[PDB]
Amino acid sequence: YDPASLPDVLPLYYRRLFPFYQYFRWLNYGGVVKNYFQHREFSFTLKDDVYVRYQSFNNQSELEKEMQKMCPYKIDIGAVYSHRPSLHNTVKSGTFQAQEKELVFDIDMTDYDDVRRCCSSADICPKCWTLMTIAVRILDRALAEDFGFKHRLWVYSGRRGVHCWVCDDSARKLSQAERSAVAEYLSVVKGGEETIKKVQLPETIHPFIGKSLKMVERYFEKYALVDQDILENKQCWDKVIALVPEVARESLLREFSKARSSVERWDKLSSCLEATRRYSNIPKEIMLQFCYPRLDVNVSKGLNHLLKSPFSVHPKTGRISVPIDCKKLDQFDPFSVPTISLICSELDNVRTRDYKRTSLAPYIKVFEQFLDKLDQSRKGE
Amino acid sequence: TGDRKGDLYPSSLQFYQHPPTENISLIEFETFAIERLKLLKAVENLGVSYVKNSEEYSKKLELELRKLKFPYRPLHEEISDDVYDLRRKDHISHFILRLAYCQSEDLRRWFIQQEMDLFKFRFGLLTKESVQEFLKLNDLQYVAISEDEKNMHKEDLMNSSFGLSLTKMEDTEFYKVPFQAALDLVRPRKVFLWRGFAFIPHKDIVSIVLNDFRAKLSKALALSARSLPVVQSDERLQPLLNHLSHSYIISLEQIDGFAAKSFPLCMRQLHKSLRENHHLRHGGRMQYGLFLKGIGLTLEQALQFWRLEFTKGKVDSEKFDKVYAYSIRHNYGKEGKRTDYTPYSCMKVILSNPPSQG
Amino acid sequence: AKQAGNYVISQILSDQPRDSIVENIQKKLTEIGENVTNGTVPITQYEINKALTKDPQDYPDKKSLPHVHVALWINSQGGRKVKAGDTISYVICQDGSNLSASQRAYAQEQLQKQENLSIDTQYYLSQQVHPVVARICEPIDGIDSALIAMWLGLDPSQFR
DNA sequence: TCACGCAGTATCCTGT
RNA sequence: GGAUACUGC
Ligand code: SF4
Ligand SMILES: [Mg+2]
Ligand SMILES: [Zn+2]
Repeated sequence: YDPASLPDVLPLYYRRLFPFYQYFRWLNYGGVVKNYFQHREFSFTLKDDVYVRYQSFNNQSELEKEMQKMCPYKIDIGAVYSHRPSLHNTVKSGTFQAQEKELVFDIDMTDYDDVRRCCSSADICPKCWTLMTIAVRILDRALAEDFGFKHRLWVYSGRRGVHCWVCDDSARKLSQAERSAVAEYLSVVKGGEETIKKVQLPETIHPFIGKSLKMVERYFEKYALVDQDILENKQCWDKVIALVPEVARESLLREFSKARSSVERWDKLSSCLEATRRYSNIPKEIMLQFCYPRLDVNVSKGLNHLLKSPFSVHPKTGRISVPIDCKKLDQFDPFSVPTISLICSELDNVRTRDYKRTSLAPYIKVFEQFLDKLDQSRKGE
Repeated sequence: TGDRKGDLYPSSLQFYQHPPTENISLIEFETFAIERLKLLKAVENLGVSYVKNSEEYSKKLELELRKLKFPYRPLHEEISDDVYDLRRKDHISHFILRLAYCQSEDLRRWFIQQEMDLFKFRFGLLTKESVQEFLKLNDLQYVAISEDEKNMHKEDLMNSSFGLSLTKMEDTEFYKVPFQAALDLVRPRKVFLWRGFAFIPHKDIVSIVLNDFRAKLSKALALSARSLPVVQSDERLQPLLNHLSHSYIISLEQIDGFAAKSFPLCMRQLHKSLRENHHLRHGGRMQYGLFLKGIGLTLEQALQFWRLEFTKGKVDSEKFDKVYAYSIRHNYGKEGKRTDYTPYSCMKVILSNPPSQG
Repeated sequence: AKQAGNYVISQILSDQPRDSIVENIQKKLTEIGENVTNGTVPITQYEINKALTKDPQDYPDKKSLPHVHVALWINSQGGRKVKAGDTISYVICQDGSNLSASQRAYAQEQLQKQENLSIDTQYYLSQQVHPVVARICEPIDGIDSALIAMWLGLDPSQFR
């Protein structure tokens, strides 16, 4: 993909591929609340990194128009305000307030850098994507069981991670404090680059942590012991040794000198820890420190946060921010995600059904199913 | 159910929600009112003297309830006529006392307290069966989580609440609250969340019941105070209700004495002028008020003294509360910056505002 | 408060039987109480307006005088300044400062902006509605301060 | 270079 | 004692 080719393709996509009808269905939420779509904030990033916010639109036609006119490189969705953002200058000071917004989570592979060995920075590979695969299951289950949020849209971020939009009416009316509470409840791996032991579970395992460890276990052997090989050599297993009390460290080292496979080393570590009881949760702390999602509480706490819009185009990879089907999560491949160049090649190879002829169709289908569920909830209620 | 009974009084305990509709006699009215006043005064005295969980408290309260013939124990026999009578007593007397104890906030609080105490005692005497019956008749629908759902999430609840033992947990009942209200609990992950509801722990159930009761009762008292003009016109019931609370069933005066000996000459002069003219200019007011605060005159005592002294100066009684009450409160650090202003020091008095004529 | 009082006056000066009048008054007051407790009343109705005789700086009680405080804040902001004769509108809010109401004044915009300020319902029910109503009901038999407070949800204690 | 009078009600404060 | 408001005519 040639990023110099981005300015050539962006218009066509925004003209014949961007799913505006479903997009308006989403952000309009069945028209129940008046001025809901009209008070939504958008922000655009144009060529040469020119940023504009407090953009609002009257209806789908105005949005389609101004978007096709601007051809933005980035589209971010923001809060629904007390008035129309376009007229925020006209609103008396203090009377312009963000009132409702989806509850959103951003999981970014870059935040896992201190604990992955295959890639670094913005590089991803099939060996590390399983971490995202774990996160979506660990988090989404909580959101479906502990909090009872029923309408959850998971979206690929385009490069390094995934976003989650929780759109239940209750989740859209949550205050800042309630959002911060939700984020802290879901958050376990606490600390920066200056801390080595980032998980310190108490004697009692809270049911949520038990279910997160249960989800982790299913994948741990493949991710950590086979793929990541977190015990390949001394430079790496020294870390895991650094994560357990010194008392057994020596006892482990000799054992790790006689083990040929990291699965064997894990068995040995588990046996040694079991023999050594307050430390019976130490293996769980290691698993969490290598597998549990990291959440930027600043992303989810603030109501006025602008997050990458679904079906955006990644300025560098060119991939489309496509929704991820929860059931088919295990089959999701971030490298097969349609790029803008591929879908423009597909478009120029054959009115409201043009996208069905591209590789974008199944993802718009997943989005349509999610919107159908939202409509059913709006009606039934 | 002899002659004119019904299902109007199912259970002994009640929330006193529905006012009585009967036509009773004046003698019955007075007897019921006085009897419940005796019961509530006994409750208050026993609460002051003993710990409400003490066995002495229970024994004495049972003795009083038996002496005044109020419902306190259940009976797994049926609704016997005598029992019905007792319950009727309780129901009418309560509302009569409401009419007596809604005029002033103080009174209201007192009433509420006594009623709550009595209710707690009675709940403490309810067998589990009876307890459930009560919880059903009032649509409280506590199985508050059910027992079956509690067993359903037994392990989750056990791991949720810190330091909760298996059997002790079996002895406890939880409540279901929207998670938006348990922010401080959920945030550090010390309460289980299931389907958007937190299961918050509370022997404890009585507490919840009492909370509900108190809410209701406060509301009722407000309404009664709002419906007072209709009753004041009934002379028959005015002597009773207006005075039921007063029904048999350092001192300001010594300040003058102190002025003879202990008061320094400054305060002696100020007091002499005050008693001569029943009025002091601002400087005298400040100085004397601070001094009387220093000797120990409490805010109520100082307010009473100043009110009584100034009222004789041919000024409206309401004018005092309008003007000088704030100054008196401020001298005691009750308003404004709310500072416990110290009494003037001799250096301040000498170097304070220079007195002039008058 | 003004509106409440107006309603009360409309009830007092009518020809309805006095008892009914009182009943209606009670109802309205309770309604107001609820509307405050649930925070349904429009924010515009919580404002108090006061004029400045001097410039904001000349007042030596920048803390004790609420309107002056608000004026100072406005002059500290980056907009048109407020001078003698210019009316200022302020609201009384909660911030956790535990100070007197006179020191907790804030501009309406500020309340709409900051995430720590909320309207001090108590104050408005205790020192704005209750006084006015009481003074309007003083010569009317059957209504006294205590009762009014009760109807608003306030504690009726400190009111031969 | 300025700016009408007076009678009356309501609220709030007095540390260095 | 002082200070801040704004009604009446
Ligand atoms: S001010 Fe002090 S010195 Fe003077 S009369 Fe009073 S107590 Fe005595
Ligand atoms: Mg005076
Ligand atoms: Zn990788």
